[PDB]
Amino acid sequence: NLSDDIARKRAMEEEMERVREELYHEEQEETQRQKEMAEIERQIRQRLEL
Amino acid sequence: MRECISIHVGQAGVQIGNACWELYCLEHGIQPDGQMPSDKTIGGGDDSFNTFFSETGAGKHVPRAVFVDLEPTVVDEVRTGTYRQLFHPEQLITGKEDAANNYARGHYTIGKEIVDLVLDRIRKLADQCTGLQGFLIFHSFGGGTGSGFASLLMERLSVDYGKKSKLEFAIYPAPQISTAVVEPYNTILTTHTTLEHSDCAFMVDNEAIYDICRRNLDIERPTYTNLNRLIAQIVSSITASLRFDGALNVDLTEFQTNLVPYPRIHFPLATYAPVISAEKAYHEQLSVAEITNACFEPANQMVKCDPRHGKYMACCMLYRGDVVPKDVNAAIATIKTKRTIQFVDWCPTGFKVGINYQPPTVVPGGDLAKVQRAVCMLSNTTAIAEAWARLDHKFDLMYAKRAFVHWYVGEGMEEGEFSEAREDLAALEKDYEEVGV
Amino acid sequence: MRECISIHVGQAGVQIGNACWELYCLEHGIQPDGQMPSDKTIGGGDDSFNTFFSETGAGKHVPRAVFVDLEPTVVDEVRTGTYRQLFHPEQLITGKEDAANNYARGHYTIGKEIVDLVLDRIRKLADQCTGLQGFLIFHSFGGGTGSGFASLLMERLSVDYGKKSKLEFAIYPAPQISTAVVEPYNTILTTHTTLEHSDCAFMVDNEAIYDICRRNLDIERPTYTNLNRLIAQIVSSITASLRFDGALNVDLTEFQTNLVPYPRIHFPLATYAPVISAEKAYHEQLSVAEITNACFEPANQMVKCDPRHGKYMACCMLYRGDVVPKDVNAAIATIKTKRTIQFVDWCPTGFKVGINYQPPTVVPGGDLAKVQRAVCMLSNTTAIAEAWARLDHKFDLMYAKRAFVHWYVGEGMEEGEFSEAREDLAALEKDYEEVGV
Amino acid sequence: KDEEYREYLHGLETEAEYQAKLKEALARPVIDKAHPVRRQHMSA
Amino acid sequence: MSFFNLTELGYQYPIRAQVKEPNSVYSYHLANSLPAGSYVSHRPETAKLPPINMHKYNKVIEPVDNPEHHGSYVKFTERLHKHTRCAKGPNDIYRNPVTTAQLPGSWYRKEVPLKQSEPWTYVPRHVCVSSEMTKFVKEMSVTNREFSLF
Amino acid sequence: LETYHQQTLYR
Amino acid sequence: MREIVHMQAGQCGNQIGAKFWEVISDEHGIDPTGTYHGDSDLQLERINVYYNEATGGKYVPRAVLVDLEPGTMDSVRSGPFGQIFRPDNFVFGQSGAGNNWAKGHYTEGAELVDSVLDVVRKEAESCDCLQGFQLTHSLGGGTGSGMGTLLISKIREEYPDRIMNTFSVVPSPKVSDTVVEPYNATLSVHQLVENTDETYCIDNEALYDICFRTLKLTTPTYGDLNHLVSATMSGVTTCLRFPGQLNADLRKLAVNMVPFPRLHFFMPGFAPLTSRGSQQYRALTVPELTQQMFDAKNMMAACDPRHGRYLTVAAIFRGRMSMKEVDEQMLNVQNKNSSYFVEWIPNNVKTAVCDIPPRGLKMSATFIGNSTAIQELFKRISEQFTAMFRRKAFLHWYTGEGMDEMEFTEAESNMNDLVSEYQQYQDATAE
Ligand SMILES: Nc1nc2c(ncn2[C@@H]2O[C@H](COP(=O)(O)OP(=O)(O)OP(=O)(O)O)[C@@H](O)[C@H]2O)c(=O)[nH]1
Ligand SMILES: Nc1nc2c(ncn2[C@@H]2O[C@H](COP(=O)(O)OP(=O)(O)OP(=O)(O)O)[C@@H](O)[C@H]2O)c(=O)[nH]1
Ligand SMILES: Nc1nc2c(ncn2[C@@H]2O[C@H](COP(=O)(O)OP(=O)(O)O)[C@@H](O)[C@H]2O)c(=O)[nH]1
Ligand SMILES: [Mg+2]
Ligand SMILES: [Mg+2]
Repeated sequence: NLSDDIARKRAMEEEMERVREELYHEEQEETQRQKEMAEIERQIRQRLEL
Repeated sequence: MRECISIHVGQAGVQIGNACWELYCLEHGIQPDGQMPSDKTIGGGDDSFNTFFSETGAGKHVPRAVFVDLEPTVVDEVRTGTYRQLFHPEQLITGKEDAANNYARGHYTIGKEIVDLVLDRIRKLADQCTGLQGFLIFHSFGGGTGSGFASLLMERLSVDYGKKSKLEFAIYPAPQISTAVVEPYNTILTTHTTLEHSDCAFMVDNEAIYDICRRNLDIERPTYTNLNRLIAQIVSSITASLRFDGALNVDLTEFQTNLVPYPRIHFPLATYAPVISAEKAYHEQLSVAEITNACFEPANQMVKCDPRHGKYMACCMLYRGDVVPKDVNAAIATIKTKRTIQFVDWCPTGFKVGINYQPPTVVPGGDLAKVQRAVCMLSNTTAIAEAWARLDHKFDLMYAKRAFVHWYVGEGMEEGEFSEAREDLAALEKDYEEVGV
Repeated sequence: MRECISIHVGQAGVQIGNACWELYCLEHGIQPDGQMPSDKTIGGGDDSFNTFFSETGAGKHVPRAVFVDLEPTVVDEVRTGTYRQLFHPEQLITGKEDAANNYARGHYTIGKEIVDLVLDRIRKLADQCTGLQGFLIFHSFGGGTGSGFASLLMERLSVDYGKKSKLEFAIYPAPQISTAVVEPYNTILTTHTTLEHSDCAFMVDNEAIYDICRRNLDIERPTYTNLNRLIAQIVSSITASLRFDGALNVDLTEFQTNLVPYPRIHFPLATYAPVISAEKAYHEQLSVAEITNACFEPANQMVKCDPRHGKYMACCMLYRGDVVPKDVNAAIATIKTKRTIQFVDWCPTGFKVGINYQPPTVVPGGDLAKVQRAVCMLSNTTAIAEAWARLDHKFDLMYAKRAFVHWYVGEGMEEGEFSEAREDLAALEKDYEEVGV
Repeated sequence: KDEEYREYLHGLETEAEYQAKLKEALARPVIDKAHPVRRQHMSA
Repeated sequence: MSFFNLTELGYQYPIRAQVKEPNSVYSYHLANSLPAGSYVSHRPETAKLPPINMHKYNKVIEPVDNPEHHGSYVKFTERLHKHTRCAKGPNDIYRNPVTTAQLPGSWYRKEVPLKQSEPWTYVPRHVCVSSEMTKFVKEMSVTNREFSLF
Repeated sequence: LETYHQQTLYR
Repeated sequence: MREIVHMQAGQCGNQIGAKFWEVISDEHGIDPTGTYHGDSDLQLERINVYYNEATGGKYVPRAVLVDLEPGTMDSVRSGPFGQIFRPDNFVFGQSGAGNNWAKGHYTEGAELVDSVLDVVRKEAESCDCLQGFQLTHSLGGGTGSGMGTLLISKIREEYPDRIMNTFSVVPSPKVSDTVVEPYNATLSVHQLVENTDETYCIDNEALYDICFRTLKLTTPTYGDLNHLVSATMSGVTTCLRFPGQLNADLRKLAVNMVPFPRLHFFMPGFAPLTSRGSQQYRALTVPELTQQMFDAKNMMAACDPRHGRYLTVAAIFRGRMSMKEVDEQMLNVQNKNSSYFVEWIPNNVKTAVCDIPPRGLKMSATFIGNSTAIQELFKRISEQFTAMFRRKAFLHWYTGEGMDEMEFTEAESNMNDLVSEYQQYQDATAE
């Protein structure tokens, strides 16, 4: 029982950190992906204004 | 009753303590918060936990440990982690600044300001305990706190406590593969001050732990977690004779008077060696002859050093589990009739054995398998002189051009004390050669 | 206590070992996960498994085999197949670079990189083995690992183990059916160096097993699975007297001293009967005389060559099932009074009879019929001079203008080894004709 | 003899699949590159 | 399809053909080409009668994350080095075997014993029981080496 | 073959 | 854990190997993005032979795209399975082709071979075993016969113990498309002779004859030829990637085929190759597969076998089949056609069998042969070269760009001696 308690705590901590860095990586990818359209919209607007 | 105080010094001592007190609590049944689990274990009475724990009356067991680290970044992990409600808060002592891999900084400037507090805590633990067996100082020669403050503690404590056996577990730097750069300086400085005060200094080398858990455990990516887990298994196999009832009980006084022939040769090698993964363990017998033959192998010494090119002083076998002394005697007889294992001429009787009925405890999330038999092999061997000579070579071709010396001089060390440390270790080499011839 | 170590080297050796350990597990009751179910059946203390299966005490049996190949593509299929949790994972020795069909490659450069680990595993397994009856070494003469590494392994074993029964099971090349191109080169090279190190050199010919499986198995398209199942039945019939009690038992020590007359003429031919299917087993009597007459038949020889143009030096007869000795004696007297089976003149007595009560155990999905009587006949005839003559006729024809020799001489083997092997096997042929005259 | 028949039906099903994809490719009325003048003419 | 659209010559997915639980399939709908408003002329290749309800033909295989290994050869390699064999066997993750090396051991059903599943394969074992002194010598000679009783 | 049979029954 | 490093160069090599990656990716169960979508472990045991794993489950291939002009790289990216190559091994020049072997070998080609070797060194000592290399190219261009030969020379010098093969789309008199093709082929065979381990030389006109014949392909274009070459590649290398009854890697094939060091010029072939109208009129069995193997219609390197004698011939079968049937067919072919085989080499057919068939076929086979008739193409290319170099053909480009005529004479001599070496064993008697 004492071993199973510690195993439960380690499993919960591992799951909580795994979901965490998954969120960080995927949010970073989302921000870069949005910046990709932002750059080309800036270029199109600059060309039209010029 | 048969209790022993555990001082952990430095990051390399604190992490070993974190991997060790977990195993102690899981072996003795105490929960991470210092309590018996839901008062269901309590049906009778026992003093098995009395060695490393002490009752506070109601339900609480505090450990006889003192965690010291000058930088406050690994002690706070203990003070905020799962084992927060186990340690007494005044035990987990920490400082403000860092020794910064400097023996002089850890021994003369920052070590001189917290030594009184840690000695007062040691005094309180000694007054609390009834009859002391000794101390276990878990540290690394390394650099910084583990070299300076550990040596300062073992000076100011050996002047205060009398003889009072002072076992010292030391993480020894590798032959080639080391972390810091002033590690030769710190090792040469700490061996001068940890020679007349230590009683038995168990060497552990990170390269040997990596190689052993890479070959036997099949772990291609090991770390300090596995390293300190194996060291925790070593200290459990050592202190199981004190804690639990066995056929032959071998305590600290047995360790000194059976492993220290002369009062300078007290640097043994600890090899815990029924180490095996959970996949290979189910396909093996793991019997007494196999586990004794595993220790007397150059690929299983837990210091990176071949015992074939050398001679044994004395040997200590510690068996745990359903092990019989007569298969033990058959194994020792086969070892003695074997030719590869070479002893000295002046020690015909060179074995001390301790049989214990307690099986090895298993930690969840670990890699060692649930075995029914364990053996810890403590060897005093002439072969450690090659490691001492390698550290002398590393010290010599840095002190030739005075590299990294102004740091120690500014922190407070005199220039010549390096030369007395080198002369002391050269005398240690001459002592090993004279006793090995 | 009688027990043997099986070394399966090469792709052919590993696949024969798979189809052989399947048969051993099926006839000893051990399930593929290694656990004997028992279930309190009619078994009353069975110990027949401890000739092939070690016993670590959990209910799990592990076999005494090493599956070695210098290419991972078949050892990995063993590791991922049905019999995955059976063998010791450190006894699935595999290499990195594939040794091509090249005796020099299998013997000299990359052969001497894994041989030490194989020897260490065999040393540990034989240290586990109490009384070692012998080694059963399974390979092919086609080349690479089965010809180079097998010869190197036998060269090392004959040095460090001594006079131990090294039974060998070779897949000899067919007269006209072939897969590789340098098979005469590899067979000529490996005969010269397995002549002085193998006690028995059992032959199996793929074309002969093909014609058997197409003629009396009624299998139009046989495969390596059927071939290795038949070889598995042959080797199980050979080795079952070590495991199951019989009326008169013969083991690996009487085995050689009854089969091999002279220290070079040690090339037995093993044939099995009945190899009939169930469709034709439903309409037969299957008496001992019938099965012996089927054994002594030119169309049933497995090393294919007509034995009517040869002399029988010795015949080892192995009977399994409800076999009484009077029918054995009557059948042997009948085939001795037959004028075709003529024995060599220095041999009025030339049969070694071994009776065993255990019948063959049918493998579901197999090809052989379940039978209550079986005879495995083991000839030592002079008809193998024809096979050696065909092998030399291929070898000198290939070597007459140095075809494929550049691979060997760039790998490291010198030019003189081909000539040495050719003269050695010519000496073997003149020994065969001077013993047949 | 059942598994060889299952192979035969998988062949026939892939024949039907190829015919359906071929009909869709005879459809898809844009023909690949479809130069932007023709593309905007078809769009408007 | 696949090889030159020769079609009726075997399986297009030779491994996925014999698998007990294959991967889930995605019935995709392609974004065609033209925008939401345009007239489409019936080309003289199709018919005024409707097209095939192309549901079993527009297919694409998406990966599944089994807990054995997460579709990753590197994790497969440290599992192989750790010698952790897979849980489900080749008799379970497949149908009747693909490779011919899986034929040794294809009759093994984990849930039922062989004797109960088919009774015609029962062979009564004839084994001699080991006596007391033979058991004594056998258990002692493993543990010790310098001891021998006649 | 269901959908084409609908127009087969239609005409 | 063996591996193969792919080193496609030139336009022809880039197109063929791109088709090869498309053929092998869905065979290993890899989508065009690069994510593993296979179900079993028979797919994901030997991914490392041709792929490297990246973080996120992506599997980049193990190819070094080599060229000297942009546009082939853009076509590779725009094609399907194009967004799977790493955009760092895309090494390419910015001046261009011109079918000049000097432009591919000595000048501005040679200032890019350093970058190619740097990429190959990264991608070679990135792993553990490094079994060998494949290179796909055409012997009729500046960036296929210059870059290819320079790469083979440098890498044979650097790693002189591995297996290292070329695929070599040879020229042809009919279907030629380039006038300096005899110059490039004769001047590059000189480098392929002493620096390769084996060359699987492939004829465009033979591929066209396959398309016109039994495939019955009305409009072949330049994709189905690369599909055929890719099928031969997969059939050759399938024994490294999948388990089999009898496995034989590239070094095993090299040992059991080439008897003497300057004889490694093999003739690829594939079976079955049927028509869509005849797909259901003949069962796919082992003897029919063997017959279509040994048919000259399925030979994609010209060289009609009847005008020559086979040396060592290897057949690599794929699919579930019986070794008895395979071996007796291999015996019966040799016994029936005893005239068209080497008398001083018995049993000269190297048989390999892999259990896993390719996609779309219940069984298949790959022919390679060290036939004597391969001297025909070298004879005709040497004939065109000696007809051109006689009255000083297109040569001012090569000489002003930096070669001497001694190189041309040396290449012609070192091709004619190879022709004589193959001609030697066409009528040599045993005893
Ligand atoms: N086995 C093991 N060794 C460690 C661990 N942490 C550090 N070490 C060893 O300690 C050496 C570095 O010296 P430290 O012990 O970290 O220095 P310190 O005692 O923390 O004192 P400072 O210099 O002030 O940091 C390294 O060479 C390591 O070998 C650990 O967690 N396990
Ligand atoms: N009876 C039988 N013979 C086999 C089997 N597999 C291969 N062979 C024989 O082996 C020959 C091919 O050489 P191999 O034995 O595979 O070569 P090897 O000893 O495994 O060494 P490598 O070259 O490294 O593969 C063929 O001619 C076959 O006759 C098998 O499963 N059963
Ligand atoms: N089989 C095949 N041949 C090709 C392909 N592309 C070009 N070729 C042939 O290559 C010859 C021209 O060589 P080229 O590829 O331009 O060489 P490069 O300039 O170095 O790339 C032509 O005669 C074509 O027949 C292809 O994709 N497949
Ligand atoms: Mg610190
Ligand atoms: Mg092999």
